[PDB]
Amino acid sequence: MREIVHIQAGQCGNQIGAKFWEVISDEHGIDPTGSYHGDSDLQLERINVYYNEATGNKYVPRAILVDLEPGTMDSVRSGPFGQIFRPDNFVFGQSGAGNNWAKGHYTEGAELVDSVLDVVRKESESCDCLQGFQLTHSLGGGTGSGMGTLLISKIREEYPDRIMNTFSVMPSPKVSDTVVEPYNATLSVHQLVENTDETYCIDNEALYDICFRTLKLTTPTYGDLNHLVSATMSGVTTCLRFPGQLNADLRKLAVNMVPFPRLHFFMPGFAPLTSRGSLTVPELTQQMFDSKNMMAACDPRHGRYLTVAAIFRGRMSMKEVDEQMLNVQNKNSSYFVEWIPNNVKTAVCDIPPRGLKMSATFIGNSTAIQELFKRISEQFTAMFRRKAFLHWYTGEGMDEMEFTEAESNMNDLVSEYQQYQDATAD
Amino acid sequence: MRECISIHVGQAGVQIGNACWELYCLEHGIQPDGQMPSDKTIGGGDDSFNTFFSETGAGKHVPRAVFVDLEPTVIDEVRTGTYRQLFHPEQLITGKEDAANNYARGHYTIGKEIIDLVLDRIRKLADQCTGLQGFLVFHSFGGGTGSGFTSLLMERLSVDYGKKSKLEFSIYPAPQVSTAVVEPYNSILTTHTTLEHSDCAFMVDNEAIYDICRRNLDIERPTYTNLNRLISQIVSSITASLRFDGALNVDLTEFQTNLVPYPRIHFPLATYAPVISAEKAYHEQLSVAEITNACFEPANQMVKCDPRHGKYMACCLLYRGDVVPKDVNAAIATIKTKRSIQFVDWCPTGFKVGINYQPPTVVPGGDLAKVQRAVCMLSNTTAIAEAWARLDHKFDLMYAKRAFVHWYVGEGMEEGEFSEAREDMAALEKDYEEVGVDSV
Amino acid sequence: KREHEREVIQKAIEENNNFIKMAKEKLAQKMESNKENREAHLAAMLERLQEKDKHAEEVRKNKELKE
Ligand SMILES: C=C(CC(=O)OC)C(=O)N[C@@H](c1ccccc1)[C@@H](O)C(=O)O[C@H]1C[C@@]2(O)[C@@H](OC(=O)c3ccccc3)[C@@H]3[C@]4(OC(C)=O)CO[C@@H]4C[C@H](O)[C@@]3(C)C(=O)[C@H](O)C(=C1C)C2(C)C
Ligand SMILES: Nc1nc2c(ncn2[C@@H]2O[C@H](COP(=O)(O)OP(=O)(O)OP(=O)(O)O)[C@@H](O)[C@H]2O)c(=O)[nH]1
Ligand SMILES: Nc1nc2c(ncn2[C@@H]2O[C@H](COP(=O)(O)OP(=O)(O)O)[C@@H](O)[C@H]2O)c(=O)[nH]1
Ligand SMILES: [Mg+2]
Ligand SMILES: [Mg+2]
Repeated sequence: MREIVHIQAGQCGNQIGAKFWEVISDEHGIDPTGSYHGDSDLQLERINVYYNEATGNKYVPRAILVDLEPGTMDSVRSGPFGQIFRPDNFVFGQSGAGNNWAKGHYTEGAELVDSVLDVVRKESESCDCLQGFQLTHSLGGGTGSGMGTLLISKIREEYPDRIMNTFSVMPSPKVSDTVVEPYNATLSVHQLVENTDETYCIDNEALYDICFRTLKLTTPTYGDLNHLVSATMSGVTTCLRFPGQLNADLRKLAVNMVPFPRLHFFMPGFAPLTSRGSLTVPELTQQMFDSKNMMAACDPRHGRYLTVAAIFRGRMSMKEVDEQMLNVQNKNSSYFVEWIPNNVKTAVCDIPPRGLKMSATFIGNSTAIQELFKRISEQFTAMFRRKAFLHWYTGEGMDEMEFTEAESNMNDLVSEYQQYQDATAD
Repeated sequence: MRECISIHVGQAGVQIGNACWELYCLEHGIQPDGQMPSDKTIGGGDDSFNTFFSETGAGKHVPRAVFVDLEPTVIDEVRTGTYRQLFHPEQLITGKEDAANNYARGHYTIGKEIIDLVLDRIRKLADQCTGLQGFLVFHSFGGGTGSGFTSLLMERLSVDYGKKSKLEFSIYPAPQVSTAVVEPYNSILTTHTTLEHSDCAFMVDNEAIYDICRRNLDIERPTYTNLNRLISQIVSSITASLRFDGALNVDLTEFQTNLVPYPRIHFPLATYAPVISAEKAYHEQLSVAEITNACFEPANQMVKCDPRHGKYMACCLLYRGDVVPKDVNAAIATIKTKRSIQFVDWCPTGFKVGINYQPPTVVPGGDLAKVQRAVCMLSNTTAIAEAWARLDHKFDLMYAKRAFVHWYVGEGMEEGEFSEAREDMAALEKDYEEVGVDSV
Repeated sequence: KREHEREVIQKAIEENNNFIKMAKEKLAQKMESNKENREAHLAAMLERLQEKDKHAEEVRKNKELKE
């Protein structure tokens, strides 16, 4: 069919990647041993997109696990679905990256990238018609941030006409203590603006706020944050994994969502979200468009929507979905740019998630995403103002010009979002 | 002799082709395995239905059709569907990667890899014809294959089959069932590129069909299956003159003479009646007068526009079923006294009538009631330019910001092709204004 | 009248052949122009990426010098 190759890099990348494979394996009826045990042929119709079929009627994720230290991938292999992954697709070093983008991008990460590229080629060469790649990683560390973006550039060199998609976890002081994350994130975003086609912005600040304020979790853990991510990743990949008319492949999704090449950073959302200590189509619609349900710490009412994709899951009235989707658009027409007519697209999938009878997934390309990049830029400049902690990076051969260039590119990206937010038709 | 080759391009063209060929088989008594127990001419013949069906020595009646799509999943349903035995595998052509709702990919990047094979297969069908009359091309405006590959195919057909007639059934986009933001781009690009290569194009506004299904068939949320069964009835009415013979039967090319006054002005407005549920038809017998009156209700048009705000250049009535000229003439006389029908000053005001006697039929399990008589009106009205205006306006909104244009340039297209296409549409709109201004 | 009759049908033949010829040449130009444009865009992309590869080697070379 149209195969996707999945890559997970670094600690965060491998942990959210493992949770993604657990969730969609349950949806497609695949057990930890790779055998199908579902009850619906719809589970197998597009299984080729993410799984290879091996000997013995077993399904193996088209997934590559990358890290510069063995720790996280050891726990994945010893995890719930650790036995489903191809053992030859574990590629790891020993030196680690020390939360250093330069180490991931230029030194230790560059030492290992050729070994990762070897397994990418084997998975791609066994594809009937490869459509592209999806990468899971964080931007605040060293391996997922530095080596992840190095992988993106090197893969793009060998597959320049394929779609590059990432799930990029943005750092926040509410989750991580390390001080150099604004540096690592700014250097990474500079790469993502140039070399990816579509990026889901998974903001750890939004994940924390949802767990704390909405879910009433006093001390959110990484498991709590990743629980939100796996539900979101299952939602935004539903159109790729099940028969459907809308955004059924990575390229059609990109053509619908990206009106300008650099503005390809999506705000994802999910509904319902409520604490455990306590549903209609109209309520699903209003929640999915509410700022509290967004996985990027941005208020969409502070900007305007370029494009939106909405996916409803479960058994429900399509007529009601159609009415409510046009209802929210007409009532909030100020927040959708008028010079992109019919910029909101809606899909409905009959098979709902495990524990819910109805759910909704939101994918927004909003100019309000600049609030996320402004937050990172503010933290970057507060440190770069005083050349703080730079020796970790210049010691690997980097020059200060590369920081200045990365900062200017992200400020340029912010200016671009504001330009199209202010643009008018008449 | 007088054979017609149908070409179905992309998902919309293929799925509509499925509906049309299923309906044709029911109208002609052709079984899903291609056998036709009424056709005593085994392996050949010059019957009227032979314009659309060839015949093998084993008695199979094979559609003179090619199905083409740049991805396989839609045509794969034909290969395994109820009418799989109807087609030979060579008539069903698929690639592995579609045009991604991008005209540039259907016309250039992906389409160029399969165009030669498609032409070879069309040539195989043409070689079996003793007097090929032309082609019928089914496609969407909005899809990357329906827009881009169709225009490439139409360009190549003009080279390989000179001026042999090419007619279109084109699916005009509607937001209720649209899948791509860039459909206005694809629509303008393919309309510009195909304009000089098409002799006659019947546009089908998905929103008009959607509204008819909701209003007349009580369907809450019509699907493509709902839309395509209605569309196939309209297509069948238009092609009925080619597939059946009779003494009141007027050939489509004779209607075409009246419908195309200038080469570019070749977009007839189709209106069809009656569209009625079985629960409503069970009481009423709708007369010739009632179905004829319904042809002048704008709610029954296949393209949303207001002919009361334009001028007519031609009016054709294609009846099928239990209809005699006496009742047609009385119905037309009533219509002219009570209806807003203004012609341009340079064309005759009469109505051209054809009657095909075999009654219409319906696919089992459908929503349309089986009626004793139906009618399709084909009019050439300046009001159909309203459909171009709506598309041109959505084009202008996005192109002024160059929104999504990088997807087309990335596949080798130039910005000049956008403006060249848009200027051709502007001239076409001005052409429709000019034809409707009184002489001096 | 006979010579006018032959001139009419010769004109019809010439117009049809010229329509075929011009449609053939225009399509050949479009496909060649499109092929050149798309290959030029891919080449610009790969050259930008190769500029990044050399920069990765200057960084590694610069780290080695400061040891
Ligand atoms: C895979 C897992 C868990 C895991 O092991 O990951 C590997 C999973 O959760 N999948 C689900 C899914 C969703 C979309 C696509 C695919 C799958 C689903 O099918 C399910 O089971 O939801 C779970 C999730 C819940 O925990 C819970 O949320 C949380 O407390 C929580 C804590 C931290 C982070 C996130 C949530 C959940 C919420 O979250 C959801 C998702 O609904 C939150 O607000 C939502 C409203 C729900 O009513 C409410 C409140 C529940 O009360 C409900 O009783 C329940 C269900 C229906 C749980 C209590 C068991
Ligand atoms: N009436 C009708 N319209 C359809 C059908 N299928 C698709 N469409 C319309 O066609 C347009 C989308 O084009 P498609 O035909 O699906 O795309 P395609 O030709 O296959 O081209 P690509 O998939 O981009 O390669 C939208 O306006 C749809 O509403 C159908 O079966 N019936
Ligand atoms: N949501 C989420 N974020 C994580 C997880 N693990 C690490 N992070 C974030 O990732 C950043 C650290 O990057 P890390 O993955 O440890 O660096 P690397 O392993 O060298 O690539 C911090 O900002 C963390 O908040 C996780 O499991 N879930
Ligand atoms: Mg860590
Ligand atoms: Mg298609």
